Amino acid sequence: GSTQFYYKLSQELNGDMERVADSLVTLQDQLNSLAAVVLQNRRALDLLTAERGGTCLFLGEECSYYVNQSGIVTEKVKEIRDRIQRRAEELRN
Amino acid sequence: GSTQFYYKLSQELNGDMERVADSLVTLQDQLNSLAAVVLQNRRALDLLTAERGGTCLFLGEECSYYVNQSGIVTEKVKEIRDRIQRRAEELRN
Amino acid sequence: GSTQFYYKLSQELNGDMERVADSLVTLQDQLNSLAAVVLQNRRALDLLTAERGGTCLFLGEECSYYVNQSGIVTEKVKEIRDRIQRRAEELRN
Ligand SMILES: [Cl-]
Repeated sequence: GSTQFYYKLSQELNGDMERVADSLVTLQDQLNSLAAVVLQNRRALDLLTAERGGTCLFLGEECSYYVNQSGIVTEKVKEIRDRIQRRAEELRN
Repeated sequence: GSTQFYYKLSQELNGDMERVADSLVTLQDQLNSLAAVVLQNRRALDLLTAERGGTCLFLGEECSYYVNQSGIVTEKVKEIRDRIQRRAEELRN
Repeated sequence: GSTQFYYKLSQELNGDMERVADSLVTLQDQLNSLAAVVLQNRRALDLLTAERGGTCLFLGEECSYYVNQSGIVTEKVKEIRDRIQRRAEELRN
C-alpha cells in the first residue's frame, strides 16, 4: 500500500503538528501574560525611582526594553495550520 | 522500496519531533524559572508600596496577573512523545 | 508514485519544520529579551532594598534565580535545521 503509506504518514505529520502549533501558541500566550506583569513592575519602579530619573537612570544603566514578537510566532503557527489543512485538502480533492 | 520509505519517513518525523518536544519543554522550563523571579519582584514591590495599597493601587492600574499554562504545554509534549512511541511500536508489532 | 510520495512527504515535513524552528527561535529570543528587563527590575529592587539586604532578604525569602537555557533551544533548532538539510541533501546526492 503505497498510496496508503502516503495517507498514513501525512496524517501522522498533521496530528503531531497540531500539537506543536498548540504548544507554540500557548508558550506565546504565557510570554504575553508574563510581559504585562514585568512591565507593570517596571512602571512601578519608574515611579519609585522618579526622583532619580526612573529605573535605568536610577541604576546608571542603559534601559533594557522588551521586544514582543507575538506577531512572528502567531504567523508561523497559522502557516503550519494552513499546511495541515492543505495536505488534507489535497488528499480529499 | 515502499515499505522502506514508510519506515524511513516515520523515523525522520520521530527524530525531528523528539527535538521539537525537547525544545518546547525547555522553553516552558524557562518561563517557569523567569516567572518565579518576576513574581518575587512583584511581592517586593507590593511591600515597598504597601502604604499605597501595593503595586497596582500605587500605580492607579488594574493588576496584571500571570497565567501559568505549563500544564497545557507539558500535556501536548507528552502526547507528541506518545505518538512517537506509537509509530515505532506499530512498526515493531 | 512511491518515490514521488517519499519526496513529497519529505518536503512537507521540511517546510513544516522550517516554521517550527523559526518559532522556537523567536520564543527564545523573547525570553532573552524579557529576562533582561526582569533582571534590570531585580537589580533596581536590590538597590531600593539595600538597607535591608536586597530583594530576597527584604522579603524574608530564598532568592529565586532565572536559569537561562537559550543554549539548549538554540542547539535543538540547529539540529532540526541540519536534519532538514540532510534529507534534502540525501534526495539530491
Ligand atoms: Cl519583573
